[PDB]
Amino acid sequence: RLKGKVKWFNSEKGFGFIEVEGQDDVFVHFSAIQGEGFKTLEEGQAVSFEIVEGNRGPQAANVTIEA
Repeated sequence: RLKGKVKWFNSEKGFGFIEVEGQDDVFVHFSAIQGEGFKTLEEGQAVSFEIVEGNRGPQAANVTIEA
């Protein structure tokens, strides 16, 4: 499980990027957001997640918020 910081998020649309020191930025869709309530993110927020890669490339998965 990786940790990182929400680079930026479009709370209307559902996407944004997660930045991690070491790797490139990871795309995060709202659907990746675990937890309760309305799935969204804000910049600076610390997250833990994994990277799932299909035929469309990597993307965040299993995003839990907090740190």
